Amino acid sequence: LEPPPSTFQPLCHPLVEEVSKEVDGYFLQHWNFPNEKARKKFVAAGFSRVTCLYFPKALDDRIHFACRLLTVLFLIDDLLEYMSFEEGSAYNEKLIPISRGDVLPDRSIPVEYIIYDLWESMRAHDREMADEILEPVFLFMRAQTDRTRARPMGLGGYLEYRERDVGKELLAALMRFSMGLKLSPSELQRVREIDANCSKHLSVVNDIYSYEKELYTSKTAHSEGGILCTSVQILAQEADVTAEAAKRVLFVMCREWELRHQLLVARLSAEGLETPGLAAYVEGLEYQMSGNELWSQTTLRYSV
Amino acid sequence: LEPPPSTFQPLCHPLVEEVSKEVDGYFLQHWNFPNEKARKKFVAAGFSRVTCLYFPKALDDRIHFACRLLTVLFLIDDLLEYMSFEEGSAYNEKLIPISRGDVLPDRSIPVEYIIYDLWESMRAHDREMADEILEPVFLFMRAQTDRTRARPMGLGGYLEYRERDVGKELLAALMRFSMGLKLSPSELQRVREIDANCSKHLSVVNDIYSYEKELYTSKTAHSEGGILCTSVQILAQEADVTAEAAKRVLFVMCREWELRHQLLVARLSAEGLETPGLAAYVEGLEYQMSGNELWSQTTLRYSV
Ligand SMILES: C=C(C)[C@H]1CC[C@@]2(C)CCC[N@@H+](C)[C@@H]2C1
Ligand SMILES: C=C(C)[C@H]1CC[C@@]2(C)CCC[N@@H+](C)[C@@H]2C1
Ligand SMILES: [Mg+2]
Ligand SMILES: [Mg+2]
Ligand SMILES: [Mg+2]
Ligand SMILES: [Mg+2]
Ligand SMILES: [Mg+2]
Ligand SMILES: [Mg+2]
Ligand SMILES: [Mg+2]
Repeated sequence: LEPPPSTFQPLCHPLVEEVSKEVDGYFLQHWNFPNEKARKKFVAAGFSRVTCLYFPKALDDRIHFACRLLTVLFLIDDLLEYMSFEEGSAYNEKLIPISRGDVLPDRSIPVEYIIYDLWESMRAHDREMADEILEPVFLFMRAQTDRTRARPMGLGGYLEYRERDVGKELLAALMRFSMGLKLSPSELQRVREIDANCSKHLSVVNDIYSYEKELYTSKTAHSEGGILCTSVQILAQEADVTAEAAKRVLFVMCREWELRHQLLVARLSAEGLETPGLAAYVEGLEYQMSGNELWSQTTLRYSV
Repeated sequence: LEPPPSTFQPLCHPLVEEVSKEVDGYFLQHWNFPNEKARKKFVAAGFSRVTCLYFPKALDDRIHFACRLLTVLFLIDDLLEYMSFEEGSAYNEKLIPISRGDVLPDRSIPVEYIIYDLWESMRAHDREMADEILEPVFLFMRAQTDRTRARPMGLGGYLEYRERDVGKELLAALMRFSMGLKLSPSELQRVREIDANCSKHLSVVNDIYSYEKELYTSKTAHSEGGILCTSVQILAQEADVTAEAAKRVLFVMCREWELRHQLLVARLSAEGLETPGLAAYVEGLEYQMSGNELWSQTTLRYSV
C-alpha cells in the first residue's frame, strides 16, 4: 500500500554493511536454525539493517551491541509463537538472571550463552548504561506472554499494552546506550508524553506491515503463542472494514502522531524545557519512527 | 477541513424550495420558538433542505411528510440538550403513545399536537408504510436519553449505539415511505449489512462536521443532555490525538465505508439478489450518505 506523505527523513548508520556482515555471521555460527531456508530467511530479514535505521547516530563502537540484542530478541519473538503462554514465560524467565549475569549459561544452549556473552560485553563497555537496559528488556519479555493477549482489547487498551510488547522502553534505553546519551531522571520525566506518542507510531507501523505474516502465524502456529494481537485486526473489527482498509486508516493516524511529535517537541522548547541532551533524544525518537517505517516496507520478513 | 475524494454524487429533490417554505412556515406558525433570533437560526439551518438531500427521489406529494418529521425531531434533539437524562426520557416517552395515535394531544402544547397531526396525516396518506416508521422512531428516541451515553465507549461500541441515536432505521423507513417503495421482509434482510455500513457513514460524517457545535453545547448546556457523544471525541481519546486529527482520520474511514457499500451492492447484484426494489433502495442509501455530507459541510447549523 502507498504510504501517506511524511516529513520524517529516515537515516541509516554509516557502518550498516560492515556491522550486518559481522552480526549476521555471528548468529549464523552460533544460533540453531532448523534448516537452510531459515538461515536464508534470517539474513534476508536484515535485523542489523533495522537496528541501523533505528539508531543511525549511534557511536561506531557501540552499534554492533544494539544489532546483537535486537537480533536475538527478534529470533526469540518468533520462537514464542510455537509455545503456550506458560512455556513462553518459562523460556523468557530463564534468560533473565542470565541477562543480569547472576547465572552462568548452559553453553550447549545457544540462546543462553549468546544472551550471557552479549550482556557481559555490554557491561564491559559501559556498565552504567548497560544496566539501564535490563529492566526495560525484562518488561518487554514479560509482556510477550501476558495473558492479556488472549483477552478482547479496544484500540486504547491495546496501545497501552503494546507499549511494553513493542519494547518502547528498551528501545529508548538502548538508543541512549548506543549513543552514549545520558539523561537525568528529570529530563526523562519531561519527555514522557513524547515517548507515549512515539510508542503508538512504532506499534501501529509495525502492525500495518506485519499483518499478513501474523495472520498466517495465527492459522498455523500455537493457539496461544500465535494469537493475532494487532491494531489492524482491532480497527477492522471495531469499524467493520477489511484489514486492508484498516491499514490505510491507521497509516493516516500514524502521520497524525508524527504531527503530534513535532508539536510536543516545539512545545518543549517553547516552555524552555529543552536541554541539549533532550534535543538529541527526541530527534533520536524520530529516527526510530522513520527508520521503523523504511525497514518495515522493504524487509522480506513482512513481504514473504 | 478538506474532505478526501468521493465517487458519491449528491442529489436534491426538485421541490426543495417550495416545500421548505411550506414546512418552515408551519413550524414558524405553531412551534414555540423563544425569540426572533431562534426563529432566524431555525430557518438558516435548512432542515427541509437536508431532508430533500436525504430523499431526492421521494414522491412529490410525500416529501413534505419527511420534512416535517425530520424538522420536529431536529427541534426536539436540541431541546434535550438542556434537560437531564430523566427529563429527556419523560419528554420523549410522552410523545410515543401520541405518535401511535393512542393518546390525544394537549392542544395547548405545540409539540404534542404537531406530533399527533403529523402521524395522523401520514397514516391517512399511507397507513401501512407510516406504521413501519413508528418503532424505528421510538428506538431512536430512547437512545437519545440512554445512560450508555454517559458511560465509557470504544469506537465499535459507539457505532453500535449511534446507529440508534442517528436514527438510521427511521431514516430508512421514512425513505421507503416517501418514495412509496415497499420491500418484503426477505428483501430487507438481504441488505442488512449494507444498512449497518451506511449507518456508520451517516454517523461519523455528522460527528465530523457538528463537533464544534457539540463541544460548545457540552460546555454550556446540561451536563447530561448536552454530553459530548461523538466518534471524534472517542477516537481522539483512544489514539491520544486532537479532535482535528481525529476528524481527518475519521473522514478517510468514511471513504472506506463508501468503498464497502459499493462492494456489498456489487456482490448483491452478482448473486442475482438485487431486485428492482433493492436497486432503488441501495441507491437511496447512497443519496442519504452523499446528501448528508453536502448539507453538513454547508449548513449554518454547524458553521455558526
Ligand atoms: C526485537 C525487539 C528488540 C523487540 C522491540 C522492537 C520491535 C518491536 C520492532 C518491531 C519488530 N519486533 C519484533 C521488535 C521486538
Ligand atoms: C432527527 C432525526 C430525524 C434523526 C435522523 C436524521 C439525522 C441523523 C440527520 C443529522 C442530524 N440528526 C439529528 C438527525 C437525527
Ligand atoms: Mg512477532
Ligand atoms: Mg512480538
Ligand atoms: Mg508485528
Ligand atoms: Mg518514505
Ligand atoms: Mg444533536
Ligand atoms: Mg442527537
Ligand atoms: Mg452531531
